[PDB]
Amino acid sequence: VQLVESGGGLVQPGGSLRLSCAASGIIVSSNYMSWVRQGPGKGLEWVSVIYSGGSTYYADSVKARFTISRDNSKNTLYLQMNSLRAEDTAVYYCAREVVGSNSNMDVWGQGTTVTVSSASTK
Amino acid sequence: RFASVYAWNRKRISNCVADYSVLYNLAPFFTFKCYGVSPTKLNDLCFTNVYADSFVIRGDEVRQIAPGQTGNIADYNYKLPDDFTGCVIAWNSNKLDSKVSGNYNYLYRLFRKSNLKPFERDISTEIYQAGNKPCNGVAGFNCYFPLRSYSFRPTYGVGHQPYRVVVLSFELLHAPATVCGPKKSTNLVKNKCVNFNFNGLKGTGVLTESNKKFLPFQQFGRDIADTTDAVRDPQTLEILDITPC
Amino acid sequence: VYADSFVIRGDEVRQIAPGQTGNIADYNYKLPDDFTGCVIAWNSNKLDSKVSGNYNYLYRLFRKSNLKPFERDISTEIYQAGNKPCNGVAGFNCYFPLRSYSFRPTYGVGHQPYRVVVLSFELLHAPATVCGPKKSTNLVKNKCVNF
Amino acid sequence: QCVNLTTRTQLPPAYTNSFTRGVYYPDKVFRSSVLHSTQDLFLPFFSNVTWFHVIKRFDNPVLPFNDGVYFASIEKSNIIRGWIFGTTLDSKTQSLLIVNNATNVVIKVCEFQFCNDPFLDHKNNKSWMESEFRVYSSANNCTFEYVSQPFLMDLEGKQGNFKNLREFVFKNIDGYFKIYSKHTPIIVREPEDLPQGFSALEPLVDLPIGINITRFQTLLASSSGWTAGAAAYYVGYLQPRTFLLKYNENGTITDAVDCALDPLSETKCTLKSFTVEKGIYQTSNFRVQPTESIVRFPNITNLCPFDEVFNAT
Amino acid sequence: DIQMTQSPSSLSASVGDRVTITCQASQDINIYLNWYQQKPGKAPKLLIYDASNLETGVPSRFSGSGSGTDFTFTINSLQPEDIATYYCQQYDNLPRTFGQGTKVEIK
Ligand SMILES: *[C@@H]1O[C@H](CO)[C@@H](O)[C@H](O)[C@H]1NC(C)=O
Ligand SMILES: *[C@@H]1O[C@H](CO)[C@@H](O)[C@H](O)[C@H]1NC(C)=O
Ligand SMILES: *[C@@H]1O[C@H](CO)[C@@H](O)[C@H](O)[C@H]1NC(C)=O
Ligand SMILES: *[C@@H]1O[C@H](CO)[C@@H](O)[C@H](O)[C@H]1NC(C)=O
Ligand SMILES: *[C@@H]1O[C@H](CO)[C@@H](O)[C@H](O)[C@H]1NC(C)=O
Ligand SMILES: *[C@@H]1O[C@H](CO)[C@@H](O)[C@H](O)[C@H]1NC(C)=O
Repeated sequence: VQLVESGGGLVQPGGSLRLSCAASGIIVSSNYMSWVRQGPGKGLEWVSVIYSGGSTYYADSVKARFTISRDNSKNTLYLQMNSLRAEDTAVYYCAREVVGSNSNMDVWGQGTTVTVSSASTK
Repeated sequence: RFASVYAWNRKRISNCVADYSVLYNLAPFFTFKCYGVSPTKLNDLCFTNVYADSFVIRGDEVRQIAPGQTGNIADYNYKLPDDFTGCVIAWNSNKLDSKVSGNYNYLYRLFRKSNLKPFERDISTEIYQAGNKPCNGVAGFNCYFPLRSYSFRPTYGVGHQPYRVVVLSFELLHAPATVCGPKKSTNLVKNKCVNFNFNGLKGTGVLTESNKKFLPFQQFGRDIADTTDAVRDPQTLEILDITPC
Repeated sequence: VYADSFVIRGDEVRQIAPGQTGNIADYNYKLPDDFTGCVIAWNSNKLDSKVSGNYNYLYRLFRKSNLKPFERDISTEIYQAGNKPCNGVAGFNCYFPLRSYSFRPTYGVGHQPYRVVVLSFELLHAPATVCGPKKSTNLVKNKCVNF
Repeated sequence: QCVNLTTRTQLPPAYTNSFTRGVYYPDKVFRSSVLHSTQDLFLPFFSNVTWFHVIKRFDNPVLPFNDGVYFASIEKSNIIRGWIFGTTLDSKTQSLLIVNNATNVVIKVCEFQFCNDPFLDHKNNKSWMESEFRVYSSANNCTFEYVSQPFLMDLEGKQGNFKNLREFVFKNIDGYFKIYSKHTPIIVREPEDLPQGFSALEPLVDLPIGINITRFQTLLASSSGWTAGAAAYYVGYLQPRTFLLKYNENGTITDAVDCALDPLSETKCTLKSFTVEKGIYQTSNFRVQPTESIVRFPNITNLCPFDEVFNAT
Repeated sequence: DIQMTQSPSSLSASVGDRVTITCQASQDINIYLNWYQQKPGKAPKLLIYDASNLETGVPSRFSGSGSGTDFTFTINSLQPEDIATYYCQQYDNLPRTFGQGTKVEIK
């Protein structure tokens, strides 16, 4: 029931990579997935959420820029960006929503500290 | 007690009249937020097979019941078509539905994990199993009961109070039509010029007491020139003659 | 030339045209049957609809009688639904005449605020003050010309 | 709950002629002393109609329905009870049922699974009894329920001496279903080939079903054994025609004349009068109907390159 | 959007003493509200469910209560393994919003 990280590397502004977070047997399509954003020195920010019915709700700050989908059998959630403006030097925490109404299920997942900058690796 | 969210109570009203002024009378002045037809013309524009529902939800979902928007009640419990004709009616029910001790008789489906087509009811009372582990049991981990309850304590504010919504809808598929509401019965006028209107007859003239003898079924009356000249009063069943002025 | 201007909901833009029934075309703004002019309508969702909801635009819903063409009514008094006196109350059968929209971006295309500007003018009766850019020319007498 | 009664001693149905029966009130208009020319569905004058006799010998087959049906029954013992209308009658499509109770007439628009031989008579041999009301397996999807005043009838069963003739006309149009009814007493003449004369049909019921109708079957009234009096009922079909109707001084139809039966009837119809004078009258021209149809087209088989235009790189 | 605010930013003075950490919301919200506990550099964890429940494994002394746009919680005992940040989060009212951040540190 644990979560598997998948991501890394350095990218330039205007480019996007293939964000993925895998599951250890928990269904990803017939469930409630969600990713959030954590910054150095600043607090958490909600990024996106997908319901079991295919309804995608994400923050208006990234309107018409993120595409998210749950794999049919790989148990891995996928997302792709569009038109990075270089403010998302972040760590992306993948998970599912913590509780619908009342449950003891509270598992989380690790995230990769991705960075976006014009200067490449030095 | 209205039906809960999981089973929206069906009620196919037919073979009657149209009256919605009492709906204005139920609650203090509000807005219908009506989608299909403008509210002022619901008394008119009569159709067949008026289609009514009844269920109680929270305040937030009242504005979220609109077609096109998804969620949990609008997605996993009750969804509307994109060509939905008709519109919803909502009012506050703090004084009736809400209970000081906490009324938990109203429950909703939060776990269904399947998109709902418009206009169908699903009753999945059985527990669901998730995580690629066969649960098949009762009160187990990763075995979530899909039916959970609202809380309607009266101390809460607007947005969480119970709202009783009656989603009317109309369909028109050939048919002779059976639901329509008349109104505005007026006083009859004798020996004066009148713009009369009897049973859908439009004309002008002066109405006087007549002498001809009709049949139990015949209503109108026509002269040689093929024009209406005798009309039977719909309410009190005598015969009035029409004369030019 | 004259220029009436207002904002209405999308589904009601059909009622503006000459001779139609409903709340807007009978209680708020009625064009004469014999209209002579134009009508304009362009979606203004971003300009005129606040995200939280703007209540500056109001419409009259209950009124005793209709509106004669091009007539304005700014009165706001309780309207008696029944035989019962209303000395001014919010209770039984006594209701406020006019109500306000709550325009929001999330609403459907039919519920977003359009904008209406109705140009009204009259022709061929009197001296004209405003008209077309067409440049003038010389004047000729006693010669068959196209004037 | 029914059983396969069978034991049907079927005989060819009789053929008689309807002199002038089957004229009803077209519309709800009051007219006095006028000749009105109308165009509607009517039973043609001097038309062939089917006679069914029940005595032993039983007669109740399913019959086609189209453009309305004229039903007649000559009886003294009031044995005919109901009618069944539908298109499949297999608990798949909704069906209509007309049935008279002792003090009710009731109208059933619902999904029925009807029995092979609907009947309630056959009790105690000669004795009657409308038992086995469950001619349908179950009422799955019911839409229209109605109750009103039943029709006139006489108690018990009298053999012979038919003194009551009941005429009904059933017409489906624009979803509406209309039943017009008429009753006449004392028929001393032997019940064959219908009585002679004219009698209008007052409207009785109009009702909004809007369902399909293609065929109907009549309903006649320890599941075997029936030794009772005779019964005769006649059926006829309607075709769209034009009639000329004479309203009397009180607004009751008194004499109707056809328009497409005889040249004399045709000229009576044309002149809007019931009598003609010595002369020559032009009624209508004649023209040969088409025999068949032919089409001539080129012989092309290759498909057009719409795809290339609409799927260009 | 709900303006998510909390005044007591840094309760670093308390070492095993009374803690008055709390959060506020602009609009009126019900108990559909919880918190996360996040050690620097790894994924957060849950302690309270629906503002009235408790995590499966945590000390029993944790008790929080709040209604009417005001949520309060106390941790009177400061065990050394709780030296991290605490975050407030209201949900079920889109968009889902997070608190700016609270600091606690032992001396
Ligand atoms: C008559 O027999 C046939 C064939 O056995 C059967 O399908 C039908 O249901 C029977 N009818 C009744 C009324 O039992
Ligand atoms: C009408 O019935 C008579 C009597 O059986 C028969 O001789 C005649 O052929 C029938 N005509 C038609 C058109 O069926
Ligand atoms: C007639 O209908 C009424 C109402 O359903 C019922 O009470 C009564 O028993 C019926 N009588 C007969 C003879 O069908
Ligand atoms: C008809 O016969 C059945 C059984 O043969 C009997 O139960 C019933 O009473 C009889 N009916 C009458 C009216 O005698
Ligand atoms: C019944 O009538 C409707 C009306 O159009 C038609 O669509 C349908 O095919 C009909 N069904 C049958 C079985 O005749
Ligand atoms: C163009 O190609 C697609 C994919 O094969 C096909 O579905 C479509 O029908 C084609 N266009 C036309 C006009 O056939």
